[PDB]
Amino acid sequence: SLYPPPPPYVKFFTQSNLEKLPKYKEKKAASAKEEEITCALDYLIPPPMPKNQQYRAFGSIWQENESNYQYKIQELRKLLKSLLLNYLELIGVLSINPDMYERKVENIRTILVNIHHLLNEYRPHQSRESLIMLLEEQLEYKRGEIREIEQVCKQVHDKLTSIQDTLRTGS
Amino acid sequence: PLPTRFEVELEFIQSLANIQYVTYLLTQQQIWKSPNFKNYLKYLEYWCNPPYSQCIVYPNCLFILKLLNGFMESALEGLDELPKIIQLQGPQWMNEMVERWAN
Amino acid sequence: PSYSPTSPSYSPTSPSYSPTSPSYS
Amino acid sequence: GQALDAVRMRLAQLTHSLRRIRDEMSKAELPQWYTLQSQLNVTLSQLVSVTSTLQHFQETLDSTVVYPLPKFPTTSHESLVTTLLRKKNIPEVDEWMKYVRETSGVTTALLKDEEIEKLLQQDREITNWARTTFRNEYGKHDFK
Amino acid sequence: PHEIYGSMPLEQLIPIILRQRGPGFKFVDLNEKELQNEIKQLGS
Amino acid sequence: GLILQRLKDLNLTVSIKIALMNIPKPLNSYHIKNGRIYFTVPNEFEIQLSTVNRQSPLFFVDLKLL
Amino acid sequence: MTDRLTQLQICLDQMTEQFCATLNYIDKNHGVPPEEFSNTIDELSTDIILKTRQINKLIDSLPGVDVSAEEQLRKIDMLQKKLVEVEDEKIEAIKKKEKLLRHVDSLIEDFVDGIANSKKST
Amino acid sequence: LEILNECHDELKALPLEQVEFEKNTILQQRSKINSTELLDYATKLSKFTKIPPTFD
Repeated sequence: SLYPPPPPYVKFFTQSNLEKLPKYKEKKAASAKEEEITCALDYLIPPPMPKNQQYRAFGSIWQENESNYQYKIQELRKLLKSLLLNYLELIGVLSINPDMYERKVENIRTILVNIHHLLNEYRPHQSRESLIMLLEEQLEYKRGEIREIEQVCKQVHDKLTSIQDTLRTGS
Repeated sequence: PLPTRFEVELEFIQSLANIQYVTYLLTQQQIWKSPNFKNYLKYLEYWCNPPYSQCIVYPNCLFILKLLNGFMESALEGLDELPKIIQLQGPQWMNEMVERWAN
Repeated sequence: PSYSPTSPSYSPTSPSYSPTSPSYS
Repeated sequence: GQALDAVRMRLAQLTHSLRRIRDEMSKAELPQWYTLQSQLNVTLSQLVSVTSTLQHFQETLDSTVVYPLPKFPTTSHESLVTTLLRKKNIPEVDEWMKYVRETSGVTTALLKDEEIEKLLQQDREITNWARTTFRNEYGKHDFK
Repeated sequence: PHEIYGSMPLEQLIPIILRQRGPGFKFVDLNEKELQNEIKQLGS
Repeated sequence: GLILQRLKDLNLTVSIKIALMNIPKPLNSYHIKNGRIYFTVPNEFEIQLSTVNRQSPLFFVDLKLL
Repeated sequence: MTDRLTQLQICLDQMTEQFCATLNYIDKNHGVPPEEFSNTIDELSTDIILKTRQINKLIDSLPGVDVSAEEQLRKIDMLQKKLVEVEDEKIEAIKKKEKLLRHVDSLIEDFVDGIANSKKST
Repeated sequence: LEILNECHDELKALPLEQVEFEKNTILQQRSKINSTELLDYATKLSKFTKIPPTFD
């Protein structure tokens, strides 16, 4: 069908199984002093984390104070200059002998791809740095809130003192 | 190879986020009538803590199951209103999820 | 003429019961 | 179109009567019993007329082929189209139907000329006999 | 929990108190001695 | 939970409002309590009043017969 | 505000689109009068040069682009520290502000009572 | 007296204890969770939450 059937073990655990789970796990721990399914109550025991700390799904694999970059900058500048130079040479190829133009085209793309690889390694280095730009925005917002609070209560205190002087003069 | 129970339970949890899946599951009488399914739903509650929460793909179901948790003391009745209510309350529920995680 | 028209009694909240099954190829 | 037009007007008046009985039941205070009986009988006999007229013009309704308008936009009104163009019973009617099949033992796709046919013939005769018996009983005593 | 109570203006607190105390009981019928009374019971 | 200081502010507002108006001598017997003001004319009545705002006029709250 | 990263991605997408449009114009126009074609291409090349210079002035302006992320990490840590002390200081500031506001409420009440019992004294 | 009364009211409008519990909750919530898992989860949601302009 369109919707896959519920998992099979779901139907094994009634309320009686839930209430008898404590004594079952106590007995299992006493006896113990891929997990084989010898009893229907085994699944409620929390599954163990794999030792490899890896998870595979759909053909893909998955697994501290925040809680030479100049070399990478100059490499990206020279790569951009070389990319412009290669674009000029490739368009010249199109001008004179376009029949073999593709021979350079993908080459240029490789450089673009290498710039994209630098810009990929650069993500775990920008994504966390978003929390930094957030840091200064809430910090400056709270400083503005604080400063307008001592300002307003100081101007209230000044008004009170002026009133006190006015009433003392009228005495 | 045969996937482990981790993979199937995680995929079930992430598929629970679909409104069509929830409507289909609640359409059948014996799914809600059987206490086994709700017992499994309450068993699934323990994934809201790390490091299990780091393995989720769509955080919305995190509330949905919790919302489904509410369904055991709110009633089946209300099944018809489920798509409308999720569409209407998506903004504030997304905001509260962001407050729970992004802050 | 027409004494009174009918009040709109639409029920969009009705969930419908369309059976879906031939999805797998 | 004439048959569907009559179907339309009669269904419209039936819906009007339903709206009536609705807005006189929605009041916090229940009216007198007799008014409720009158409304019930009128609306229910009107439903009977609806059923009979629907039964009369089955051929005109069957001949008609449903097609959406060229001017009607489905991109924006697909929900409205799918509200109207789906027609399954409420589940409590289909499970009632299944419970009625199970309780009666009736099932109508394999029946053939053996025991059920001799039972079918042996049922006709009780009805005719009872009708004749009650005609005789009515004739026995002068009711005029 | 108290940050909602302590951040709403009185114009919205009054209907909240009215609905909490039910119909008929006005928002001003509460007695200060009575108030510290139920405060004492709820503090236990 | 702000109820105590809201009632105190209501009592203060009622007191200043009745200070605004020249109360009659037969109404000199007044009491202030729980955001309410009590005027008890013996063998006549006991009227309890309050106000919502300093600019808003007083409104009837409660009455008791003596 | 818009993030330096998002602007850099918009800029490189616009640069790619500009190159695609320029080469499309070259491919579909080679053969238009030579003077108009040359003028349009000069405009396109000026656009290329300008896009290149915004690229250069944006990639060197990522804040801390030449700063190693670990001193980014001590500065962040000490930022949360001094933050902890600044909300602490705000907690004493607001508590003593409430204390003076309560002192102000008490003298208001005393003065109001004095007015009331003075104007009803006679 | 009137004007100082509205000064008192507006000062009371700006917040006491509720703000300090909220700041506390922020501090233990931040201390409990490590930044590595948060950054990994943010990177993994960057593709899903952020709708690309080229997704037809």
